[PDB]
Amino acid sequence: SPGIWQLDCTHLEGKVILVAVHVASGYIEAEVIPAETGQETAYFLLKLAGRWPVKTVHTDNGSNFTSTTVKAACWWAGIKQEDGIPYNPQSQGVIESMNKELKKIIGQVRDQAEHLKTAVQMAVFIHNHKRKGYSAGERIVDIIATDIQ
Amino acid sequence: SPGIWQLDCTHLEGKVILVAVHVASGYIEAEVIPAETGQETAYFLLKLAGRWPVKTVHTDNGSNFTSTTVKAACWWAGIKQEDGIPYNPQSQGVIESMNKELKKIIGQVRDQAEHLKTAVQMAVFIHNHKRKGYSAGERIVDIIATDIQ
Ligand SMILES: CN(Cc1ccccc1C(=O)NCc1ccco1)Cc1ccc2c(c1C(=O)O)OC[C@H](CCC(=O)O)O2
Ligand SMILES: CN(Cc1ccccc1C(=O)NCc1ccco1)Cc1ccc2c(c1C(=O)O)OC[C@H](CCC(=O)O)O2
Ligand SMILES: [Cl-]
Ligand SMILES: [Cl-]
Repeated sequence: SPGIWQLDCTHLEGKVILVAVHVASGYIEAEVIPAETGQETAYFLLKLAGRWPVKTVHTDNGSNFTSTTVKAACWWAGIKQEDGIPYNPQSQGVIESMNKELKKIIGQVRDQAEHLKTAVQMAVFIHNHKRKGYSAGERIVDIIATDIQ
Repeated sequence: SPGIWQLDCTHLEGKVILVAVHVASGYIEAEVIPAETGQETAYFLLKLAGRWPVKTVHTDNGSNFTSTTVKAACWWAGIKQEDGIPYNPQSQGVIESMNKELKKIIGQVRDQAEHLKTAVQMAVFIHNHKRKGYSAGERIVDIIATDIQ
């Protein structure tokens, strides 16, 4: 579980917010893209895997699962590309709740930036630093350090 | 120590590569931008600070030190903005060598992507995973985890 991430795509303001969640910690990375293509998703994963030890990614839909560009990025970065089928039905709910929380935070910061991308990074910061007590950013570091040790 | 980062700007293919180095570990984050403006630097720091516990940033030049947009991002993210004067003369050398290493890696991957941005992310990945023994990505996690405990 230290290496398991889940992709998630949500929409706001006619744009797409692509999110990666570290399953065990709830820590997130996100970016704003005009639309979700295999190429965008591939690039996002390359970025993520250079920053954290990404072992497995549960893809957000069947098009990204199928995408040869996404498969090429996962090959390149040594990531096991998996489906995102919620065999544990609780997964759907957690993701839904996370998207609603993220959108809430984006609304709370929306007037502090002209561009949606800025508001999204502000939301990422707030989400990752929120003590719920440890923050998600604290949990991910502890989890991975324990793994190295 | 666990919270100090150094900004660094280097050029390739008529584009700018903006880099943040975690001083204690040598772990890096980087992005390709058309030119180094206060706004680009501010957005980059916002991204970085949402992902790692950024306490202090040594800015890469006086323009980014002066930039009110950069100061506004440092205020927003709770970062102490500092100069990057190399009071320790070893700093210039270390940065220079890192830029040289990064450009070498980018050359080694350059034909595996059409776009420079992709090559740069591949280079970040290789740099952060390289065992020197531990990798920089291992070092940063251990340093921050030790700090949390
Ligand atoms: C499609 N490309 C195929 C290619 C072209 C030439 C040489 C090798 C390859 C190859 O298959 N390499 C191995 C591989 C695939 C994925 C990771 O490694 C790779 C690629 C992917 C995503 C991108 C890219 C690029 C690029 O070519 O630079 O460019 C930036 C873009 C930004 C996001 C957006 O704009 O959608 O995301
Ligand atoms: C300049 N802006 C001032 C502003 C405009 C409107 C409302 C509030 C503010 C304000 O001062 N907010 C507090 C603050 C400043 C920095 C961090 O928080 C903030 C901003 C900065 C960098 C960016 C931005 C934006 C943006 O407005 O969205 O947009 C994307 C861009 C991408 C990189 C590139 O294209 O250069 O980087
Ligand atoms: Cl964090
Ligand atoms: Cl890594």
